[PDB]
Amino acid sequence: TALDVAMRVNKLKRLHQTKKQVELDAWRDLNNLTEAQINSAEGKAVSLLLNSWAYFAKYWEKGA
RNA sequence: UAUAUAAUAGAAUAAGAUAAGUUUUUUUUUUUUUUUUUUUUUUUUUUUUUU
Repeated sequence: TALDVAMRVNKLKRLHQTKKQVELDAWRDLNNLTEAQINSAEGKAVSLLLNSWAYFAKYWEKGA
C-alpha cells in the first residue's frame, strides 16, 4: 500500500535531515508507486509523499 | 530520541416629494328699510246735547 512506502520514505528523509548519493534511495520508492495504490490511498499518505517530494527536489540534479 | 513555534492600534464629517384611514346645531346681539296691531297728541269732515 501507500502508507508503508510513505512512512519508509519519511524515515529516510528524516535520517537525511540529521548524504552522498543517499538521495537515490527513497527516490526509487517515489518511482515505485503504481496507479492502483494511488486510487485508494488516504490523504495522510498523500501529504507525506508531497512533503518528501519537495524535500528531495530541493537538491535533485535535474528535473523534479 | 522526536513530526514544528507564531498577536500592536492613529482619523471624528448634515440632501430634500409614494394617488390614505374627518365631518353629526347653526344661533345670539346691534343698525337700517317695509308691513300689521295698540296707545298718545295735532288738523279736517259728519252727527247729537247745552249755552
